[PDB]
Amino acid sequence: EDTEADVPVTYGEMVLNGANLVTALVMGKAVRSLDDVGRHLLEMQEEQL
Amino acid sequence: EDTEADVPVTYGEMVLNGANLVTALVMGKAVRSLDDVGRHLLEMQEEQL
Amino acid sequence: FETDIAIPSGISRPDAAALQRCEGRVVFLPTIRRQLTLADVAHESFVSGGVSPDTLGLLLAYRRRFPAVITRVLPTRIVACPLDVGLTHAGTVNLRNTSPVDLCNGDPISLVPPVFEDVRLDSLDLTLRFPVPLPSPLAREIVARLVARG
Amino acid sequence: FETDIAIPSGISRPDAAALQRCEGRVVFLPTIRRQLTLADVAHESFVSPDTLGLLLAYRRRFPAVITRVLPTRIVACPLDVGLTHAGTVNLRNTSPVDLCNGDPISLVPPVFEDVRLDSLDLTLRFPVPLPSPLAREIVARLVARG
Amino acid sequence: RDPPGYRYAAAMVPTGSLLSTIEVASHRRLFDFFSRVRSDANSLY
Repeated sequence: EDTEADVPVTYGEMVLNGANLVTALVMGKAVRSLDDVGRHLLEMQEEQL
Repeated sequence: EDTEADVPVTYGEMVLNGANLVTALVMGKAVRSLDDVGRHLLEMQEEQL
Repeated sequence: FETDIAIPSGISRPDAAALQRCEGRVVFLPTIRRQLTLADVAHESFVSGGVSPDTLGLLLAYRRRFPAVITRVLPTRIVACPLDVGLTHAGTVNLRNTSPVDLCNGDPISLVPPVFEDVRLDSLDLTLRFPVPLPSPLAREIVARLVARG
Repeated sequence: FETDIAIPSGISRPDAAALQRCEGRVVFLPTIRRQLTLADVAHESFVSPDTLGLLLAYRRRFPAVITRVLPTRIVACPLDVGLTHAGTVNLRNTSPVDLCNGDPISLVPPVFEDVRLDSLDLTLRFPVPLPSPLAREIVARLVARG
Repeated sequence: RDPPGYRYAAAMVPTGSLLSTIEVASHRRLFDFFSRVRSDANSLY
């Protein structure tokens, strides 16, 4: 049906620049995106379902 | 030698307000004061000894 | 109405899984109390005498102690409710068989010391013998068998 | 120049503590390589042979000594290429013999009396670094026993 | 053996969604940790 497709270029970045690096060295574990899990555990908790 | 002494008034508050709460839930352990221990693991990375 | 049996400090890693396996089991305590230590709970708690008690003295303590059925097991404290005062408020509490014999509906259930054949906690140096919840019409048979054996 | 014996994932809790206690102990390997599967290390990888078959298979293999033990990889170094350019890598006795300064040290299969993993389904037998003047004695004692 | 328990608060914000229901109890060995729930568990809370 077709010969020319559209494909993404960049790869996926997951760099520990942030508060995850603190938990890397002292807590010894690492959330994938603590910058949002740590955020979204404050609007969900008190506002709505 | 003395009758009247000076004593402080208020006890200490070690409360999980802030990002220590997320570490208690997701990460499954908790640092005493992560808002400073997490801070002082940045200026040591750069400046001096 | 749920009491607390606190575990003292220094628990090894297989032993937190060993007490994870007695979820719904019958345990005897001296007095109904909102806080209690695990050393007053174990088999050591009534080895009083100079010989560890045999099946006779096990029976005597079971009428002087107040049986409790363990609910959830938190890794810091064992939460339990006793079978004499805590069950008028809360209705129904789960129970796990250690019996070789299955239960039917509507049977009444007595308890027998483990005469057939035992969690040990070497971080705490105690054994935990547990009763055998078999149905009560077998109880006047099985004990009458084992007396008739000797 | 360091080898990296990788551990296959799926390790239980005391097993990572079981390899935590063999820090400085001699381990054989087929061929020198940067990365190496752990099944070449195990006692299964000698087929089970008796005391004789190890003496044949030790000389065809290359003795290596464990450095640090990470849980992800067991980093070792061989005793034929990695030591003759750098200085020195440590060693722990399993011997009933206490060593003296200035000896030549061979190794014997453990006829005296063993770290067994179970969640990985392999044993790890280990040589006994006793001194080589005793090694021509003790082996000749044990043949004289039978 | 180890069935090591996971962390339940990363569960509260899902990072992605499945597209089709898949029978879990059909097998065991493709998986690593599993528990059947009678709509509420001790270990959850």
